[PDB]
Amino acid sequence: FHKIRNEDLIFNESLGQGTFTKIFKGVRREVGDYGQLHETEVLLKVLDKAHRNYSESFFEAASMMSKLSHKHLVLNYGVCVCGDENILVQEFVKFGSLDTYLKKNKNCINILWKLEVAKQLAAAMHFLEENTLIHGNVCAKNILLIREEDRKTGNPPFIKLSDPGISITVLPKDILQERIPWVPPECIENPKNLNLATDKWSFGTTLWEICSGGDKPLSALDSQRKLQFYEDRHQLPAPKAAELANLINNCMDYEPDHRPSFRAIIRDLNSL
Ligand SMILES: N#Cc1ccc(Nc2nc(N)n(C(=O)Nc3ccc(OCC(=O)O)cc3)n2)cc1
Repeated sequence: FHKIRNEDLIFNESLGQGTFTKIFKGVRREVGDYGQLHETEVLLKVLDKAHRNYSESFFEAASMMSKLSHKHLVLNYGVCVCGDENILVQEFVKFGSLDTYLKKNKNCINILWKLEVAKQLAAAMHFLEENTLIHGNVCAKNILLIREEDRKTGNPPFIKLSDPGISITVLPKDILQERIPWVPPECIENPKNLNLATDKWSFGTTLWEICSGGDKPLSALDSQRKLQFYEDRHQLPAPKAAELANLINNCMDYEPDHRPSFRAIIRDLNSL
């Protein structure tokens, strides 16, 4: 990771929080192509001082994904360690997380839009699967909308997948249980069961989010009832747009080894 000086970064408005992170819009001053001076909008992710023990996990996940390059994976510019804080410096995506966008535009998004987004997400996961890289935190919040659909241009929306954040192999059990049903049942049984099959399950949950206008599945259940959900082997109800219900339940298979490959997922998406 390129190290960026604190002096080249301006912190602007808070954009909220992630897991043990604060999120800010910012600006980075840089010498760009042809020696031209640039002021680039950037997305700053700050690992809170209180959770400094988690520093290594957050930056190792960002780092391993950034060693790959792909059109559906977010760009990291570097890190800023010059100070009291550990900061990831990331490209600023104009429209933000998908879950927020879905809620704000529920009445204006149709099935073709959702399919286009699901295909792009599967393409990114296929790429990661072929490179045997585990993301570990696939969710609508971690999907970024680069561009909206422009009916007058025929151009479709474009999304990117954000960095994994802290690994579920090191998170507290309370956060893990609260992340049901994105976290697979076998990772609740044992966080060290993190595997490629993990991302197949979370892809299904994310698909449910997309098909549900940005609702959070099982949000009415507290932590103990979310555990009970897995104990009794329940499946999510069919979302509003039910066309993807079968794919969702196929991905959310309690048997990790029976979950389909993303190649097969893409074939099924393409059959609609
Ligand atoms: N209003 C508004 C607005 C507009 C544009 C943006 N843009 C923007 N550009 C990037 N790169 N962004 C993110 O990476 N976001 C993000 C932050 C925290 C996350 O946490 C996951 C977890 O840690 O659990 C996950 C994703 N976001 C953001 C907000």
